[PDB]
Amino acid sequence: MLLYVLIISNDKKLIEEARKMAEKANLELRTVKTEDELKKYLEEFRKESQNIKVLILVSNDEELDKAKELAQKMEIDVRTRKVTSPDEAKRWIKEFSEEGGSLEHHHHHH
Repeated sequence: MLLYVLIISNDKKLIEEARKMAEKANLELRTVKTEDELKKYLEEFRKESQNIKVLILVSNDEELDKAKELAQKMEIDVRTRKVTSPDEAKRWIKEFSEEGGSLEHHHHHH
């Protein structure tokens, strides 16, 4: 199973804390800025869409809803979680590693 983590955040400290956990868990974490970059990484993951799961950690509800929409349009198997603190971002990366991504598809009726 291919486990990828994307992170939409401007806070360097939140990004670094999350990215440390990713390297320690051996998960491919990629730092996302804009919709251009979120889609640009989704483009990349299409070529190897075979038992693949992405975890997008955003800062605001703005990027939360944005990255959900982008993920569903690409139909890539993604969990979009919002974090207001680095420890929360680090938690979701730990759990996404241990479970190998659980179900987590509470709403797919779009």
